[PDB]
Amino acid sequence: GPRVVRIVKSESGYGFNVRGQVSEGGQLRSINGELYAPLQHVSAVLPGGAADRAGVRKGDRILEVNHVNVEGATHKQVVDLIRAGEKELILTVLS
Amino acid sequence: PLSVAPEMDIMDYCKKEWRGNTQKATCMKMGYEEVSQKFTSIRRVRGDNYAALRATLFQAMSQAVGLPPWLQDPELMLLPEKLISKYNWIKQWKLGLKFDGKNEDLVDKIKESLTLLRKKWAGLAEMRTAEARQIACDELFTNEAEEYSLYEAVKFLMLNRAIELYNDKEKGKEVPFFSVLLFARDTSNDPGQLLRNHLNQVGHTGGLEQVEMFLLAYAVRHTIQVYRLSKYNTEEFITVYPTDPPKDWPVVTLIAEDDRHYNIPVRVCEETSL
Repeated sequence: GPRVVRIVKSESGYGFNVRGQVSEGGQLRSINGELYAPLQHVSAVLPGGAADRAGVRKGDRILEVNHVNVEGATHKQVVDLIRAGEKELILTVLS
Repeated sequence: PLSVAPEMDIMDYCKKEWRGNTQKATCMKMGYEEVSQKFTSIRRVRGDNYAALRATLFQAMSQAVGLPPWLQDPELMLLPEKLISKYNWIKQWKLGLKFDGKNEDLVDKIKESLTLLRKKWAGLAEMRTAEARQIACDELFTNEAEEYSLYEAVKFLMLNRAIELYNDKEKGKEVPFFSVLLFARDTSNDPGQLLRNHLNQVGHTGGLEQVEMFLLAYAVRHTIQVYRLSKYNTEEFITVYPTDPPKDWPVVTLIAEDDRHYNIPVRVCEETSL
């Protein structure tokens, strides 16, 4: 279900990986019995990093970043949004 | 009844279709972890005798941003009459289970199938977005007479190419290696034997053989790149038809879990660390 996890920039970075569609796309898929446009997902986590300690799990699909709905967003949209934050990162993810 | 099921994330497909840690499921999932480096999702292809043809055509047509020159070529629809007239044995053509006709009508049924292929491809190539094309293909691949008419067209194009390759071989021209293998089979020594004992049987007693994948690729001038999950950790894990693909041919990627179960990867991905 939806989970709002918070992670803080180490000077190393947030410490996972994000992977998802490059192009704009809205085709709906069934996830957990509900329909969603394509979602970016966590492709890797850094053991002993901010993401691992904070609670982000590999495979978690991202629904929001800093309260902004990224459902159906492009990879650059979410990445750029990730990098908009000064300090902190707030993610709403589905596990 | 979509013959190509709707999109599903690879993460969800494996969670559902390849549960457990048996060596088989583990192998499939490590294979899908490779597919997952380039795509996020897959669509399951109907596992009938046309599976390889359906996966290839769905991918090629849903990626169509233009009408390929060999399909746009207006001389293409003269090919059925010119070939059947030159080679009357082609009238041993066996129709798919969804059609029937008397051999007099063979020429115009093939021309009808070729016209359908061209029209659908042109229609898809005119649409502005890839998502719009996939929806249009979804309406096309409903397992009805139109979808299966396309296979009659492609199969006829495969026969024509095989005829051209055989003729080149006998005249002494250079031919691609796969053609030697194709006609080296005791059941397919010549194009007629290829028609009666293999092409005619796709849709009735089996699907395309491995080396007929080359013929299909040459027939629609598409490079067919197949993730063969059963051959993970080997050179054949990713097999390509043709083995040396021309740089101008468009590429379609398939996933063959086994030789009868095909998925198509969709939604190209890219990864960023953070």
